[PDB]
Amino acid sequence: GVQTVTLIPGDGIGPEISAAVMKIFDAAKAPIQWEERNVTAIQGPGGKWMIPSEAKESMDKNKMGLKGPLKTPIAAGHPSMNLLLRKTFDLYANVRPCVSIEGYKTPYTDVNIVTIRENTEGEYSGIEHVIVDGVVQSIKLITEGASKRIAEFAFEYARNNHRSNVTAVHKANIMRMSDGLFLQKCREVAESCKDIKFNEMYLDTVCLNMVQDPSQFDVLVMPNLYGDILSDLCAGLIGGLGVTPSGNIGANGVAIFESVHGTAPDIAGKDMANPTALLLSAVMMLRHMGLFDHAARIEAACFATIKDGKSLTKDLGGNAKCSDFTEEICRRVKDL
Amino acid sequence: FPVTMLPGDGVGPELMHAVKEVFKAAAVPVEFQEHHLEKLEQVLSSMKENKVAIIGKSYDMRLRRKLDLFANVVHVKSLPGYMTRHNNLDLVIIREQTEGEYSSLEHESARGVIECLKIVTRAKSQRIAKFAFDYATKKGRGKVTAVHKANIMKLGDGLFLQCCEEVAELYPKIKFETMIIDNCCMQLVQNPYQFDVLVMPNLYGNIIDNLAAGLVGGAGVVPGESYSAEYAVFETGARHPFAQAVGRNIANPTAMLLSASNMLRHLNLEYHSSMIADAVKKVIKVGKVRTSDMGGYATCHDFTEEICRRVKDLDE
Ligand SMILES: [Ca+2]
Repeated sequence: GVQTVTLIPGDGIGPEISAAVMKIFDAAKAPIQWEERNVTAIQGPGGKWMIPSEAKESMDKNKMGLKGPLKTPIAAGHPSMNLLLRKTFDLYANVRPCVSIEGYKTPYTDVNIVTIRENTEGEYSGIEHVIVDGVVQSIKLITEGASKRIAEFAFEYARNNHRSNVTAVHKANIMRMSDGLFLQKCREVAESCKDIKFNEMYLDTVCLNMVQDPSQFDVLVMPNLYGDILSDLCAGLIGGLGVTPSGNIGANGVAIFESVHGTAPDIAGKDMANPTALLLSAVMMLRHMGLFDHAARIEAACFATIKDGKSLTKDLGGNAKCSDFTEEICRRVKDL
Repeated sequence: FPVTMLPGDGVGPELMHAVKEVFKAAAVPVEFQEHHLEKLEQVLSSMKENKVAIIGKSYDMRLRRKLDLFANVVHVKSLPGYMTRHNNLDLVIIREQTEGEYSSLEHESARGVIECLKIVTRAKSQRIAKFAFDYATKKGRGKVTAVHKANIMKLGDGLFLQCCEEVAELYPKIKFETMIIDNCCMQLVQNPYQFDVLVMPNLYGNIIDNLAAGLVGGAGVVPGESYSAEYAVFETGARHPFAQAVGRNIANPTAMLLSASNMLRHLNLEYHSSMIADAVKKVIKVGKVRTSDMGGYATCHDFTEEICRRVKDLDE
């Protein structure tokens, strides 16, 4: 009947753009009800290692979550806010589709990349050691179970979203044991799903290739660090972090779709924020939930409002206010 | 006069062939001691005597080890005729070349739990930040940006970024910025013109070298250099596995000849350096002969032959 989504508006422009997403959803009469929570880490017993229980509990019930931009904490020992969110819900896959927006003139047209990044291991592991004076050691660890899990996820995502190819990105010529095991677990999944065409490329080669001719890529799966940087590279191909959606799949059917751009508080509260990032993420969310007919319209109207050009926000080069932008999309979906 | 020549893998021997031909055409007064591919000692002593080499492509890094080629310089600079989605670009990528995850420190701590060590030390961190600022002034560059992921790798990159900020104060004439790698990568493809001189650790230099090279025209045209405290070896800038090992008489010599000109400018035969450089850049601009990688239909010696025709005509 009606689905309740956990909604984390966050900081800065976040509550502005999340009201836009709510109103636009209401405009399209989407069976979505919102449950507003905040996730700013509270100081746990003797430290700071936990998010609010009401947040945990709400996301465990609702399974779906929409997250705006979060302020970078300034507390002394405070950890990364997405780190905590990653550990408490075991968000192991970070999906980032990059498709050129027809109404946004960029030097790259006709790009349709999905980067599947492993979010739990890799160079982004907690382990770092001072070995002796002025000599620091950082631990990258690859496990078989985590690799197979992300590999398995990448192929499943190609199946459900009708993508023809999976490409495994690695540097196994340098890190032959660690990345090698990522490659070989990717290969094992690949042999099980021969309906998906599978290849392997080297990270460095991909970046060179991506910048020249991005039309040659479909889905790309890779260990943590490579994903973190190559996902921002492809973003820069279509417009930047203002227009890229991003989801995070975790354990127990928990998924948190998020905007990845800054909290940008220099325009905060001035009705000038561009909410298309969050909204496109909310489309992924609606697609993840099976509301394809609601997603198709909402996504279709946002694409239109941009191709039109009348209503555009300062950041995309236009002069209009968020409120105007949000209203055109609302008025555009109602007749749909 | 004497230069050590390592032809290397794949088309390396073919590429270096073109360099010798151009040098004969330009009457360049350098004799190359070809060493083909333990064996490193012979090369090492050649370097100790010559102090300058040109090379193609724990594999070869043990060479970098031995000759302490700690700094890698890559010039990304759009060529006037060769048109790309990013024109009029001019950056230089300084990359520390010996540390990081490149020493093959890897083990199994449990079944299917591989652990991989990344090392970074204060010695080499400083050494490249100093080198970077030296470079920037000695070439007139405005600012240098230090690329890092110090919000995640707090100890390692943090130690790198710290040394950078320590050297940045002894060079007040040059602006100093810091940028996080995943952002710095996005920025290079939206607007690369905000950058001047980049300095990074080993792995990030592998990413940005090849990403930057694509901005300017690809592995076929982007040159590079690696410096020691005494030696200077000249090579290509984009060194990804499939850089140009694919083909025969198809490869684009543009990258090595421009690297060979840079080598001559290091040898202070700044005459031939500027001649060969100009010969290469104009042949490209006129746009008659262009190899396949540049969207033309031209064999490698076709390009090389016309380059010499132009360079011999400049001589007379
Ligand atoms: Ca990122």
